[PDB]
Amino acid sequence: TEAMIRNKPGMASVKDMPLLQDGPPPGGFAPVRYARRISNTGPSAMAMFLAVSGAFAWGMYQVGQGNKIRR
Amino acid sequence: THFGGLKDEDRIFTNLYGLHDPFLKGAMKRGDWHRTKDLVLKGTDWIVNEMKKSGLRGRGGAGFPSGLKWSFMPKVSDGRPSYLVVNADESEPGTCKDREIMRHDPHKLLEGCLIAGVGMRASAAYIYIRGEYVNERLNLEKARREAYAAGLLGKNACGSGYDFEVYIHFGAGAYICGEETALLESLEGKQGKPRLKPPFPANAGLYGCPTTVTNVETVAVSPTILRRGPEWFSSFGRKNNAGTKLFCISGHVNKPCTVEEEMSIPLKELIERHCGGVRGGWDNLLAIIPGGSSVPLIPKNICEDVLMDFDALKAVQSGLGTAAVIVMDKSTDVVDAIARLSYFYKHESCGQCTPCREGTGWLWMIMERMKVGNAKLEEIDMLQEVTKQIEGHTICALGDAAAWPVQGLIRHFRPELERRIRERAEREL
Ligand SMILES: Cc1cc2nc3c(=O)[nH]c(=O)nc-3n(C[C@H](O)[C@H](O)[C@H](O)COP(=O)(O)O)c2cc1C
Ligand code: SF4
Repeated sequence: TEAMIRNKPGMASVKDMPLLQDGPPPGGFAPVRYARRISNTGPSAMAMFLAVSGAFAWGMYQVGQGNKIRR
Repeated sequence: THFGGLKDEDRIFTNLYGLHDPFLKGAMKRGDWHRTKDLVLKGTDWIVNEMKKSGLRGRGGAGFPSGLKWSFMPKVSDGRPSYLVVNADESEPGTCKDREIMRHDPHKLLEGCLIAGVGMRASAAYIYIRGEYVNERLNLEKARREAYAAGLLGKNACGSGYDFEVYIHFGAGAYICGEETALLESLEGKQGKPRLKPPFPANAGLYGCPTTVTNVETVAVSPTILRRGPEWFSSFGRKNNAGTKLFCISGHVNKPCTVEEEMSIPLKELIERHCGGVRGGWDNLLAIIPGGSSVPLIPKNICEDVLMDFDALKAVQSGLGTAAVIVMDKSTDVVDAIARLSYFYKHESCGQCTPCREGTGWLWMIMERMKVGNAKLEEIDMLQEVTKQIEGHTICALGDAAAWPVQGLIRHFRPELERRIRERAEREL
């Protein structure tokens, strides 16, 4: 058998049997990423301290002015 | 030397074509039963010795050296009456050389029964006529009744002191029953199924009694071998192979005929001289099955200079069986012819052993596919391997006789098989 299970009309020979099974497409798949691409594009060490400290300087001035208005 | 030329005074089987009377008053004129009393009186050892010296080989497919075969029979009789079964039955495809001895000079066959019987210490001869040879065994029973009435056979061998009687058995249409170890059984009354060789017929054959199975042509040339010269007989053919085989040019020759002619004859010479010629000239030849049907093909490129003797045809990757040369010309479908041969071996295979019983139906199926082209280019190597699985393993040589036609067809005409397969492939799609 095995030439009556995989017919492929013609083929003249036991080789050239159909042989259609699963696999990667011709040319493989896309290059798959595996590294750790963690983007560190956030606020830096400064700009975070200077945003906080700018607030505990202007916002505290505003607390002061609000205390003046309340008084 | 250069063989082939056999003069009409050297042909052993005179009245082959039945032109003259076959029976007595017509056989004594041809030298039959001439002085067999002296021969029987010359003894058994002298007969065996002259048969061995004459180098007579088996006229049947086996090709065994006769005489040496007759020396296998026991000398001192231990109560088992040594028999002598004559293998009249042929049934080989192509072979009619037996059919021209059973009729048309059967008295040579009866005198050979007697001379081989005294030769191998026998006590009775069972001429196993092929079943279909009804007219032939009727002629032979007529000649047997004659040789009984003429005191030749029975209770005194031609007036001598030898008690020897010839009984005529006849099978019924079975090529397998013709085999040496199956003749004994098909004559013992059982089915025509061969027995294994470890008990040899010379040791325990017919009825368990010793016996030797001889083709009619070997037993029938025995008389004239002894009455003429064993040196004269061995003066024909090549060194080892010697004698005058009775050929049967079977098919696709413009004048098919069975004609006795010296062995070691060039196959081309035989064809061109006696049977006329390959239909449409020698250049029209396609293949030739030189022996019976139990022998591979000859593809016409090694058939020009091949000699019809056992040794050369064996050296050409073939065999000289009953020398029933089957000729096939460029007009035949050689694969269909070998497919019908394999069908024959499927039909006439007593089925006793598995390698032949099954693999021969298998060979027939694969051949009836490849003759259309329904196979695959690698099956031609399965077919070779299937045949080599059948060949050495079967009980008798019928396994051989069924693997050899297909093996020869492959070995020689593999281009034609592959061409049919590729043409089937291109016919699809
Ligand atoms: C495959 C096969 C085919 C045979 N064909 C024949 C045959 O056609 N004629 C015959 O007389 N014996 C035939 N025999 C029997 C023996 O092979 C052999 O021919 C016979 O027993 C003795 O013949 P011989 O004394 O001339 O060798 C055949 C045997 C086998 C195994
Ligand atoms: S199967 Fe073949 S070899 Fe075996 S006994 Fe039958 S014919 Fe002979």
